[PDB]
Amino acid sequence: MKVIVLGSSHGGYEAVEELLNLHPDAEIQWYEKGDFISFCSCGMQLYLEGKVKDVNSVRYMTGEKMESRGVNVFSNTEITAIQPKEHQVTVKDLVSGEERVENYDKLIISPGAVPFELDIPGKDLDNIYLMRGRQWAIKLKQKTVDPEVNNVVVIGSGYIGIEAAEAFAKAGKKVTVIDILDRPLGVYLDKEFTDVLTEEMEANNITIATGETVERYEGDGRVQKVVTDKNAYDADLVVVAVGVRPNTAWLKGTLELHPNGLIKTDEYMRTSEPDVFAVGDATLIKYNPADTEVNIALATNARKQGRFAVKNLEEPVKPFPGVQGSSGLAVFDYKFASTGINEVMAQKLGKETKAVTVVEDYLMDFNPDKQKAWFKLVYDPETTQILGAQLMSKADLTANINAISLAIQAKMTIEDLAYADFFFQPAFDKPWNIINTAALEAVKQER
Ligand SMILES: Cc1cc2nc3c(=O)[nH]c(=O)nc-3n(C[C@H](O)[C@H](O)[C@H](O)COP(=O)(O)OP(=O)(O)OC[C@H]3O[C@@H](n4cnc5c(N)ncnc54)[C@H](O)[C@@H]3O)c2cc1C
Repeated sequence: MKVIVLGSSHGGYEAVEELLNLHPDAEIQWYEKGDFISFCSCGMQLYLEGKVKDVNSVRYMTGEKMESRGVNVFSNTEITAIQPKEHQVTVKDLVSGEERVENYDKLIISPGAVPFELDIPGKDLDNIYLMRGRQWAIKLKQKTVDPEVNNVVVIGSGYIGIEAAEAFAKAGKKVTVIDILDRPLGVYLDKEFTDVLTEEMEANNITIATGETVERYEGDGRVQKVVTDKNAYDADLVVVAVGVRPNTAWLKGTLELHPNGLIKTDEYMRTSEPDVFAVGDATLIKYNPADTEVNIALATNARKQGRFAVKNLEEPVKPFPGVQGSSGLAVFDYKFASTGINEVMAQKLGKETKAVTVVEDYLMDFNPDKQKAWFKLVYDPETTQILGAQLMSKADLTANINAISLAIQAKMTIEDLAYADFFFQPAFDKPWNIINTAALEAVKQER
């Protein structure tokens, strides 16, 4: 059985892992059009802030290691096209230019996504950078120590834009974050959380310009100004972190795609064509909080889908369990995590929700280490089932969101969580911990 896997990132990598323990017998070919196998863009912030010194160590696999395991790894080789009926792909060796046709029994593709660029006047003057991959990591890092870079503008105020803004603010640059949306990180957190984070970012000389449409980049050869509908901002460097586009234009006509370019797949990761499976950022995933499919471009999702494609390689025997959209990040001193439905998610899906927010010290009054923590519990107004939660503190309490993720999947209610058995010891928490306290408040709100 010959399986070809496209992509050495999170989705393609886990497919090769699961093939190795479920089908040791197979002839496995792993293709990667780039130069470097399994670079983790996840570690870009640690590298840009100097926590990791060697960019080449920000990876989780090497080709040599997989070859030792019997996998045929092909870096610098691109899969140019798929011929689904005759079960062939044409591949192009990018160093020699030679093209060849390769046959397969099963094909698992994890083609990913590409940074969305703004197509505006000035589109690419020099020093308009993107943030994905090893090459962009290296160039961004060189700009961190460049004395000519004083003002950097990042467009986009999501996860990636706020990581870039923090990295350049910590390198001593003046940062402006510009976005059409009204709150940074709105997709992940609600207003009571982003209000605290906005103050924290402004205390570290990041200006946040929300509700503005970028119209053109101005500059002579290299960028010098970013002008929006409302303002003009000096810029020595722009980091565009507006979003991501699925890498699927080459598949139009070969596989069925949604209007937005995402590949159509079912709960067994099968595409519209026999024996080709698709995984990762280029696909939708079952979202349990709202029982619908949503595109949630996270490493966790791609890795789980990759293993489920291999489990269903021969028979559609194992439907995907679904996910809650769990994410987490530290922004300067604050560590936050969220899962499930929040306000922006409820608006997009047309879902009605209720919520309680508790803001108090997470340790008992007599313990001098006590600090404030914010916890918001989102639940269904009719059934009182748990739909989502968001937590933030300067203390790391983020692992508690893992219990909420399971609670949503298990369809537990506010009453279940109010009396759920969580340990108490006064160096770690209160007798009713952060989850118990918010759920107890929700029970009182529904009495
Ligand atoms: C800055 C940054 C930070 C992030 N941090 C986190 C985080 O901390 N936590 C989290 O869960 N997620 C994080 N993510 C998201 C996560 O990285 C993605 O969800 C994940 O990488 C998607 O994996 P993928 O395999 O679907 O696609 P991609 O990562 O986009 O990889 C696709 C791979 O396949 C290759 N390829 C594409 N076409 C071809 C072809 N035709 N032939 C051969 N090879 C090809 C590409 O070169 C690429 O290497 C982050 C993303 C970024 C950009």
